[PDB]
Amino acid sequence: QCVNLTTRTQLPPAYTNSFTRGVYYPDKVFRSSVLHSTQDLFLPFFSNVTWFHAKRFDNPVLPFNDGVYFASTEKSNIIRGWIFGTTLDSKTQSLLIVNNATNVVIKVCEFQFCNDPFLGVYYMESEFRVYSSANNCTFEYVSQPFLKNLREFVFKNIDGYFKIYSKHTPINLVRDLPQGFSALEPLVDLPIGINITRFQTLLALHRWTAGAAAYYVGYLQPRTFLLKYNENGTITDAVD
Repeated sequence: QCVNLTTRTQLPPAYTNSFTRGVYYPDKVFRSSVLHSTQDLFLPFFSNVTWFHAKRFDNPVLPFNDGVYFASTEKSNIIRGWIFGTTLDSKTQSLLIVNNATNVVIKVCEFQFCNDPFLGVYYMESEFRVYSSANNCTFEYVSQPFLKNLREFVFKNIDGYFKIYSKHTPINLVRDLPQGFSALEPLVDLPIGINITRFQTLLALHRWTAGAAAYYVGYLQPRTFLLKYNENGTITDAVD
């Protein structure tokens, strides 16, 4: 494997604005209609969130500062997972997430991630061009797959736990993030306990066309929000 495609493309990043997005439930306790102020990692409102597009490749190693907010429209299922890790090489085991068509597999091993990892599709035949070798590891998780049907993901690595929050929303807006407030709900809390400082997304490439999609990467920062809870427990509004 390990085919290289990034010849010279070094276009400057395009910044959209994360108007009011990426606000999850930062607890496992149900709350009625009450004003509760939480002090946790959150994506600041109206922050400059980078805009990457499926076309022009755009699979850079993105720093995992304190947690990232991953939003992708991808009206066709082209996004396949993420390869969070510190070095993405030997001597440092890294976290890998992929869902094929009906099941998600999460592996944390000493992978040999290629310089341009991706997943091939043939008519849907899945081929792995992510890693060349994968051995000497302990963690293995499988469940229902995580995935214009906008979907947002927030990953955070705290106290040795890898926490994933997701919320799938159908949108009709043309290109950018929607206007409505949406509350993300956690999927899993994997006790991975590794050091994570960078990550990279995985696409589905045809035989090398890059389809037509885009993903949004914003970084969490420590902030104190005021979550407005509804009667059913849904966070209908929040302020910085």
